[PDB]
Amino acid sequence: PDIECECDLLCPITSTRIKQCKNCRKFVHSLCYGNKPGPKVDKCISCVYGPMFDPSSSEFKDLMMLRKCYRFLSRNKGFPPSIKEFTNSIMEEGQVTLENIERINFCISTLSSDGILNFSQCGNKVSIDEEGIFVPKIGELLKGREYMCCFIYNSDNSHACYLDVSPESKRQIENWIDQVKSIRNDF
Ligand SMILES: [Zn+2]
Ligand SMILES: [Zn+2]
Repeated sequence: PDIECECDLLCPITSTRIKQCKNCRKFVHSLCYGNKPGPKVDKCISCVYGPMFDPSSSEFKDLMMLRKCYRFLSRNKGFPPSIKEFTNSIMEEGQVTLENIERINFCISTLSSDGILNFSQCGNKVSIDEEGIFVPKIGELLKGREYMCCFIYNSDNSHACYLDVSPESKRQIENWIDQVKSIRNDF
């Protein structure tokens, strides 16, 4: 199938299912659609927003990566054995660029700030094979070291933009994007 998920990235077939929009019949990633069970989404993000939607923006790409990262971690019941193993689960190795390395590091840092990922010195043990991730208390996860990482599904500091399962309205989607703009501002 031709995948037309709004993230506009390949996703490894072992990391996600494919779902179909009932309204426009296109295929999307289950990771980007809340891991919602089953084969369908009643209306995809584009169909809910309507034709004026612009998925090309940096902030919308940040949003979809956050959603994808959270839902992969939820499906995996925690963090993979290393940063690069996580990266190569979220994306196809061959498609990885500096822009999306930065974006994935932003997602990891954000989920750590939000209390979804909780890193500590030595959950799952995680090898740091990429520099540039900052987390509370520890600060920078040092390349070449290992840390323990505890994943929890929700926290009082989480953001709804990655916890919400499905798109429900144009205003909801706009608020998702506003949330990520705010996170970047504070980042
Ligand atoms: Zn996607
Ligand atoms: Zn659709």
